[PDB]
Amino acid sequence: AKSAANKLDWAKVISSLRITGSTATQLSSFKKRNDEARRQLLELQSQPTEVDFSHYR
Amino acid sequence: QDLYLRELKDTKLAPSTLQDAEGNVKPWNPPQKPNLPELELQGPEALKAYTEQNVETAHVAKESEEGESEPIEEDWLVLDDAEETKESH
Amino acid sequence: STPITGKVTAVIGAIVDVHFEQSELPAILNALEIKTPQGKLVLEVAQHLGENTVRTIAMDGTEGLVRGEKVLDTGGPISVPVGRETLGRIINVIGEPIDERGPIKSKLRKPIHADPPSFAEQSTSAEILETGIKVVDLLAPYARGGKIGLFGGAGVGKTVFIQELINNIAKAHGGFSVFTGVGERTREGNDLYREMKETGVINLEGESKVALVFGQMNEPPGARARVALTGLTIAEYFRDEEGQDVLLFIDNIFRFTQAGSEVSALLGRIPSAVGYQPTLATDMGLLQERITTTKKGSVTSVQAVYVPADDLTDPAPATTFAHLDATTVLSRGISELGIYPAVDPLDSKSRLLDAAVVGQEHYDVASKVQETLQTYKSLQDIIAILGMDELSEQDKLTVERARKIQRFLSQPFAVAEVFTGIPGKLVRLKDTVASFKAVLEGKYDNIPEHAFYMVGGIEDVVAKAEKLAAEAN
Amino acid sequence: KAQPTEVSSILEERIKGVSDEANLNETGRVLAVGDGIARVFGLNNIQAEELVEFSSGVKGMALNLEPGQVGIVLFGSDRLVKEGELVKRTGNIVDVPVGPGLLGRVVDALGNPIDGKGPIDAAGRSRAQVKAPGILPRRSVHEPVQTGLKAVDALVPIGRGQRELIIGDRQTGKTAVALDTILNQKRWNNGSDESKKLYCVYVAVGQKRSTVAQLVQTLEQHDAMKYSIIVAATASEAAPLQYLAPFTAASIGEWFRDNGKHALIVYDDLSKQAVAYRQLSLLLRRPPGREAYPGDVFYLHSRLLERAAKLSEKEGSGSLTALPVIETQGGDVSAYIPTNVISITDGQIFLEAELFYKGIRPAINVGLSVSRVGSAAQVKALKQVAGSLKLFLAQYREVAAFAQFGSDLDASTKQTLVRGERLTQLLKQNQYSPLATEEQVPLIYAGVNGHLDGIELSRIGEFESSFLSYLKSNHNELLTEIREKGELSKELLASLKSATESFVAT
Amino acid sequence: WVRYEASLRQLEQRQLAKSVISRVQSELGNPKFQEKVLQQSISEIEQLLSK
Ligand SMILES: Nc1ncnc2c1ncn2[C@@H]1O[C@H](COP(=O)(O)OP(=O)(O)OP(=O)(O)O)[C@@H](O)[C@H]1O
Ligand SMILES: Nc1ncnc2c1ncn2[C@@H]1O[C@H](COP(=O)(O)OP(=O)(O)OP(=O)(O)O)[C@@H](O)[C@H]1O
Ligand SMILES: [Mg+2]
Ligand SMILES: [Mg+2]
Repeated sequence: AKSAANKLDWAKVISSLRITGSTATQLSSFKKRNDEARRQLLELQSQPTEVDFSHYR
Repeated sequence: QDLYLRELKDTKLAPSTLQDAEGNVKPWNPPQKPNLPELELQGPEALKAYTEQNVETAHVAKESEEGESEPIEEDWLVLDDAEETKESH
Repeated sequence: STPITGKVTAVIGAIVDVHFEQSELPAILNALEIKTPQGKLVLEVAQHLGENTVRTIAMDGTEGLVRGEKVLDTGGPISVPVGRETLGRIINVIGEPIDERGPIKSKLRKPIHADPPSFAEQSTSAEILETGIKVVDLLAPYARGGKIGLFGGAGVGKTVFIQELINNIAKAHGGFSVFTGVGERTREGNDLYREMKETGVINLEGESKVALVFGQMNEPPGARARVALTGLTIAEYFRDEEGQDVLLFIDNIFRFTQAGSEVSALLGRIPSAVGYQPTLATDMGLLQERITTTKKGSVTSVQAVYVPADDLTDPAPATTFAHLDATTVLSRGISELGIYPAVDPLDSKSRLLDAAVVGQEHYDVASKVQETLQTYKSLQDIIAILGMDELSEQDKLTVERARKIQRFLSQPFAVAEVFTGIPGKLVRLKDTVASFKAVLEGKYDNIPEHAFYMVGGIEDVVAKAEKLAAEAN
Repeated sequence: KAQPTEVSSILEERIKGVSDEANLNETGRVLAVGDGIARVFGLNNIQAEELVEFSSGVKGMALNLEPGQVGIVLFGSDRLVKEGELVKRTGNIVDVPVGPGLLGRVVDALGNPIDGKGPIDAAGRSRAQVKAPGILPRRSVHEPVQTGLKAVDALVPIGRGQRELIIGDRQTGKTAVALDTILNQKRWNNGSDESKKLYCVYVAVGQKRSTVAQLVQTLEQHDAMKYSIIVAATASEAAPLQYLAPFTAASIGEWFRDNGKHALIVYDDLSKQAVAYRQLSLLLRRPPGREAYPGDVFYLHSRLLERAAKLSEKEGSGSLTALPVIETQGGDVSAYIPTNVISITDGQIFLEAELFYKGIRPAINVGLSVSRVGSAAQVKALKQVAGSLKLFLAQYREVAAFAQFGSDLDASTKQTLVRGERLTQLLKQNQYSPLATEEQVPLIYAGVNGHLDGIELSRIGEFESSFLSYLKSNHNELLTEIREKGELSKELLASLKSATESFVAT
Repeated sequence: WVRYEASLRQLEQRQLAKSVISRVQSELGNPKFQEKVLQQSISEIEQLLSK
């Protein structure tokens, strides 16, 4: 999924050789990498959102 | 032997009312009760912030919308601007 | 109780041996007493020799000491007055007011020798104290809860740097300050006393925010080695009982180890390296560990060290390096180059210079400044013999930028304006980092290098260049 | 809290029981006390190096056993001791508690819990002076210790049981590499495979308590304290305690080593160990040696360091890796203790301020920094499969060997110049950012097939970061395959080359 | 709310330290010092009689 999302992004960079000066498609790809990179970090740092009534309480 | 028993007894007279019981404290002039369990009970939240992060303020996330759902006045302009770029492309 | 009394057997320079009686042996580091015609001579006990004999250290001169004189035991370590009343009163190694402003009316008296505050230690290494001096703010920020280096040889300007700090920090700060002044010239102490009087920091009929301790080189070695602890005791009383931010100041910590070496030879111990005391690291650590941030309170201590014969590898400076976070070497070569302050930017160094604390932009600016200055030192040998024309174009650009930078690190002081003729100036951190980054980018390379000397911000450099091109050229 | 009250009551009752069961008569009498030294008349049958108790409550170790009176050093201050005090004998040689409850705690040289988190659960009690393993009960170093530093991994390998010295100057980064290794071990310290676990044990001899407070705050922030033990000997403590602490920590690590586990010891600033021993020997009127140091400082360091070893399969194939630190004055490695320690260790890691101010953050002098073990104790992925990771040492020697004296002659010289300077800019790393072998391999592999085409020097850092991103995304198969198998197969070499050239074209 | 409890643990021991001052000041004002020598006498008898 994550590798599949940008797999087609390596298709547009090949498509970008004939189309030079793309204002926002790369930015949209940049945006879809900026938020997605924020996704993996968010879930990996995400502890189980709970207070351990057994131990931590 | 007694010299340990009596100091063990001494631990049951001077600090018995200190924490073992709640008979305040005889040697001290300042009281023991209105410091820790009432003034310093809120002490941990007197060190951190109150009514905002101890209550924790479980706040609804601010909702962000799409591009105002107004495509016609921008998609064609983008399409017109796409013509401008592809002439320069 | 009965007064513990004994007989003096040996008086060896500053070392006195006392023979006592049945089970009358005093404690180590405990004040004794000799009724001298001049006054009171206390005999701090250093070691026990057995046979009811103890080896002691005299805090005053041992003139007129006859063997067999009556001695008296105080019963504890040297006791000094402590409290807010000490503010504005100049005291001594023993605690008597030497300001002749009447007797001291202290409420508490505390022992001189204490212990380090265990692991009740906080670590708040995030408070960059705004000093005003351009060089220190960039490459070695001073922490508000740390210990400050100030190294350097004779006549390198360490005391002037201390006066600049006391001018810029003490005035605009909420919290008491203590100046111990170990083994400096009495002239310097007198000037410092006067200046705090006129400035208003201490008022003879006011509040006063400084407790003045003083031990000069006129004191014998024992007093010069104990006065630092006496001032530290005042600092500790103000940090604990009052719960204030104290600002301990000394003039020279090297004199403490020097006096320790003085007393060590006659104390009867095998000499250590280059004739120092064997108990150098231990005693110096005992002295400099009591000075600490101390969870209930906080302290900043601007240390000051004298390097013997401009040797940075001398055992005392080498040992005191490890107990300091922010350091300042004040190399002499910079002094004969005319750049005052004479601090060496390549050896200043501090822990707070990290991107998380000082900021990413500041870290990058400091790193690039270090590179520009270090390229000059690397190419010095080639430049000295052959010349700059034998260098590459990039080498020429780097060396001229380095010259401009190292000339721009200079800053006038409000204390040493008599030695410069230029009024003192202060530069904020945000201003100096921006100016240095602007110079690094190459925005100012047509400006003559002389325009960076005795200036503040980059705007001052621009103005100086304008004048230089106007009338000078 | 009434519970500590009865705990103290039963403490006092066994205190009485222990105290009134001695009836000793050889209990000596203090003749004289010096600066932390006390000669005592008595203890006729005292053992050497044996612990004692003074009537005040201060401990002492029996160094000198000359006839008549005995030389006792003081674990603490001579504050409370006088002449004519009865000196209690322990009956045993100085000992330190050992066990698995040490993890997550901070103790002193003796081993008392000093962090203030309660008592210590000790599985045993070992000597401070134990004999190093013999010639046979050991095995050569083969398993590599992953430092997380590319310059310390691909260039100067270290492994289980070796002795790598961080030689260098003051505030050059000596503690940085050690703490980075401690943080890097978290990757495998969180698993289940005990053969890959590396518990960390660290000594702090002479460093001020504020520094160790910042350090322990550091390990707990990155969640490394759970597998680390800190023994502290600040300059405030007496010289005997500082002199003893590294030996106690060596025993602590040897517990894991003999129990089949793997552990890492950092002998931080072993020089102040030497100066504390100097103070000890001089205060004992022992004849000094060269430059006032005691003669047997070489033996002191040898006995301490050689205890670290890689055991053989017969005893359990445990390991103990020594990581000592020595600070030199003005880069003078010809100094006595620096020479002894460079001759005692299994290699060294030189750090100098000049490269530090040149921009190189690790400041590793690859010219002098050498390891006595090369191919052994190195992950194979950073080895012959990568090819040049057998011989970057020669390449970095030659690039330094033609800087201006070996001025560029032809295109080969220019190519080597660009390659070397790009690599030196590539080896840079930042503190508190340990890395892993599976992403070491791609970066340096790119250093052989396309590195001069890097996007100018100031932007090769985000080049390496973006290369790591382009290999962690859409190319996780390469990273995995090279991280479990640990080497690069022929098809794996082809895939890695293809990926490197694909991002080169990018 | 944990280190406050931990600080509650540490502070509680601290007034127990000054409690010992109250305890020890109670220890010095007794005729037990006369009675305590008999405690050694019976104890030292039990000590060497064991041997
Ligand atoms: N900022 C400055 N501007 C001008 N002159 C300065 C400055 N700082 C120091 N000096 C000069 O340096 C010289 C020595 O000054 P100072 O008394 O501070 O020396 P020092 O290093 O503290 O001395 P010592 O080793 O005797 O304690 C004086 O001639 C003084 O004018
Ligand atoms: N990779 C790095 N990136 C950034 N800063 C670093 C790096 N390595 C070291 N430093 C900095 O270098 C300085 C010294 O590093 P470190 O804490 O390892 O000290 P050290 O060399 O062990 O010296 P000491 O003997 O004085 O403790 C510190 O200011 C630290 O932040
Ligand atoms: Mg001076
Ligand atoms: Mg370090």
